[PDB]
Amino acid sequence: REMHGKNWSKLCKDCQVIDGRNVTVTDVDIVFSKIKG
Amino acid sequence: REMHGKNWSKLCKDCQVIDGRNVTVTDVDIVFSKIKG
Amino acid sequence: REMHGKNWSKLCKDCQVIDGRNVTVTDVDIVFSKIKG
Amino acid sequence: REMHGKNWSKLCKDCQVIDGRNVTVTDVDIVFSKIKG
Amino acid sequence: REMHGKNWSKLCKDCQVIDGRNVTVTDVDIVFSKIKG
Amino acid sequence: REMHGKNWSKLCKDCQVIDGRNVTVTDVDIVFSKIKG
Repeated sequence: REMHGKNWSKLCKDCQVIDGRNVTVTDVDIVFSKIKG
Repeated sequence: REMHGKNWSKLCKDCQVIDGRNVTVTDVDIVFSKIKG
Repeated sequence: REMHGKNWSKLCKDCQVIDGRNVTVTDVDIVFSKIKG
Repeated sequence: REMHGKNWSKLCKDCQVIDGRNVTVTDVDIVFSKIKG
Repeated sequence: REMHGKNWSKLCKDCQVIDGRNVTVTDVDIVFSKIKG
Repeated sequence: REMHGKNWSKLCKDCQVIDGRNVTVTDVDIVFSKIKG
């Protein structure tokens, strides 16, 4: 709940990422899904 | 709930990202979905 | 709820992003969706 | 030297092609080059 | 030297192709080169 | 020198191809080269 990230960093919570230089997604139904109740 | 990110950083909460230099998405049904109740 | 991001940063909450230099999206049904109840 | 191609065809000589439905080229120096002497 | 290709065909000579539905080229120096003397 | 290819075919001579549905090329120096003398 207190995130402190200095030069050139990366942090997350509950995150979903596809980090990276050359990214390619093809021929997909769904990429990100969430549900609650 | 208190995020402190100095020069050249990245932080998130509940985030969903596709970070990156050359990004390509093709032939997709859905890319981001959320539901609550 | 208190986000403090100095020079050249990125932060978010509940965010959904497609950050990146060369971005291309093609032949898609939906890109961003949300629902509540 | 005599090419006869009926409905819905493709033919070539000395050809260089990038045929196709969804085409994407990115971050390239050269795509087509020829030299003679 | 006499090519006869009926409906829905493909033929070539000396050809160089990248046929196909979803085509992606990225981060390349050269894609097609020829030299003679 | 006489190529006869009916519906839904493929033929070539001296050809160089990358046929196929989902094609991806990445981080390449050269893809096609020829030399003569």
